[PDB]
Amino acid sequence: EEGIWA
Amino acid sequence: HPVTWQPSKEGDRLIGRVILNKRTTMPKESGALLGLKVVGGKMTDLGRLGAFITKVKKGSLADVVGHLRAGDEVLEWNGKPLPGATNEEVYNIILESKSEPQVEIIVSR
Repeated sequence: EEGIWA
Repeated sequence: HPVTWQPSKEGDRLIGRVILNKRTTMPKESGALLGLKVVGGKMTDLGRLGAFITKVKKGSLADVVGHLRAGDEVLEWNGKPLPGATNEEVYNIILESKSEPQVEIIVSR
């Protein structure tokens, strides 16, 4: 479960 | 510049302000973005969507200047209100801020 790389 | 935590709007929580910079030059090496991976569109038991940190690179800015861990809920990204935005929403928010040399994220513990 991921979304954006920060 | 360390981070600070002030009383929430309910007086029963602590909402701090975290400022991260995508300079990519942490003591570790170069990194990639700021220092932590975030998620979007996480429908909680309240009925609203938000953002959660999937992971944090020990040593990155987010760790040294941010000081957070995977699981924290960021209700604010780049001074923008995320509450109510889904995965696709946050995507635009963060991405748009991924180009900026500085970022301001807030969480709730």
